[PDB]
Amino acid sequence: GKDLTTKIMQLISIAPENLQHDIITSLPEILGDSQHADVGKELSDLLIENTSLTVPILDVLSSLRLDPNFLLKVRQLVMDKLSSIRLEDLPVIIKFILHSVTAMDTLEVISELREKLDLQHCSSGQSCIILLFDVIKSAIRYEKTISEAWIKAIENTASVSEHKVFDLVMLFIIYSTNTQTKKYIDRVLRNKIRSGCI
Amino acid sequence: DLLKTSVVKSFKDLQLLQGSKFLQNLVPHRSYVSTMILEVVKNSVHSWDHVTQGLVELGFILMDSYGPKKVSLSRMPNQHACKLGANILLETFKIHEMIRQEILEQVLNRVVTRASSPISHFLDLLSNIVMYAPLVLQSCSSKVTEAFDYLSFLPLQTVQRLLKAVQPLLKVSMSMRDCLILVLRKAMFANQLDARKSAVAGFLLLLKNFKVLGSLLSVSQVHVDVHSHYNSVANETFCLEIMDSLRRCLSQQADVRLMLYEGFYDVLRRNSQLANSVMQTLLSQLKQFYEPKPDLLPPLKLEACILTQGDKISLQ
Repeated sequence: GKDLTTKIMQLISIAPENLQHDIITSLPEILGDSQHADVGKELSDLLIENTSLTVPILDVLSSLRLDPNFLLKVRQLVMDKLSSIRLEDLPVIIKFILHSVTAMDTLEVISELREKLDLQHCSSGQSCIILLFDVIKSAIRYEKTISEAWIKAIENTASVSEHKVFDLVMLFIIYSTNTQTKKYIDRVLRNKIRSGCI
Repeated sequence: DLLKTSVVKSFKDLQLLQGSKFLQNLVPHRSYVSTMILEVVKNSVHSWDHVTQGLVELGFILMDSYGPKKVSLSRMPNQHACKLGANILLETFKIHEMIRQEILEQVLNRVVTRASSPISHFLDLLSNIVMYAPLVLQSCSSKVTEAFDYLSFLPLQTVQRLLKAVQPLLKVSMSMRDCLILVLRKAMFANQLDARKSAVAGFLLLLKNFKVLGSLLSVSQVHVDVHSHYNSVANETFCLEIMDSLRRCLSQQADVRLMLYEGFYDVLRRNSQLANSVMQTLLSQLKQFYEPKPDLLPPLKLEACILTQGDKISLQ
């Protein structure tokens, strides 16, 4: 029932993290299809509230069934908080955003992701950097469209000196992985070096 | 690029010359460059390999640049070029050994995508070059495995087409079928939706073509061979369980029900042993709607198959 659905979330709104971790990871067992859309926006508001429980919820939301428009809304809500996240939750959030990429969505999501990704903060820092790069290499492995749209983002870049280090490292790795893009990225590099931006 | 424009000019010459009598009456035919390269690849058997890389690169370039992008006169060279590319790639697959590990890797890496670009020719080439099933198993039996591990993520059309194309290798093998069975079994239990939508699509193909399927980890453990001859009743129980899973998979969205209803006829036709359980599935599902009485004039329930949630009405 939706009444019990909101009751358990209200109960775990103050419950300790360890037990409420087990509560939210068991939602597919405790799902109610009649109220299945209702609980999702409750979890979206919960994500907007604190982000102290930020990593499990984005993982478990994709497992449940919802409306893709509501998924677009929660993506747009998450994109505000991209800088505020920590190091460990970077790979899971990046995997979440990059997974849900449709045919006509590519350029906008990849451009805002690239312009809002810094990693300048960077112990566990090198390990999480390697994990994030592994996630990027795995996601870029099969899909041409995301790499091509990213190349379009780098080629435009508003022509200003804002060319962060991660942009050119992305250039190198997607040069070294997708062999079908070699000529296009080569010409982009030639033009950008001759332009004087880099 | 010079080779590509040369072969395009040659096929244009052939298409122009076959299209008239007068021009065909005046000139004698010259060896068009299609058969030239198609003979060079055959001639390359004589123990020189320094042309294989150029040959495969030419094949892939020439296939990509003139693929059918339909998503009329210039189509004929643009189709003969693709046919030549497929012929060249398949020809270099068999003759030379050191290169056959990368050709299949490139074809797979180019065909397993979510981009929904037209990939009919690559699929045809993959089906052609997995005809020689043991040859693939000798050299590159790994790329197919991680292609299988990624099969849960793709949409419904491409997984069905890919599995149908690759099933000739499935027909004559034993390790590959068990790997696919394990992958599909893990995909069924995964709570992520649209994964079951592809798991059932895999299972119908895997079950409607093979009478007997299935077999006969930590570092500290090693697999060993056990020489037990196969037990037919155990395999029949395996099939019965893998079909009972589909029986309880009939509480999903309308597309899974669609493809299940469409595949059960072939499942019944090709595996006669499961005859007395498929019908006990269908007959026990139908009675949820058909309303048996002496007389209740709308004998099928009109509304029992419709759903009302969120005021987005769809049929189930």
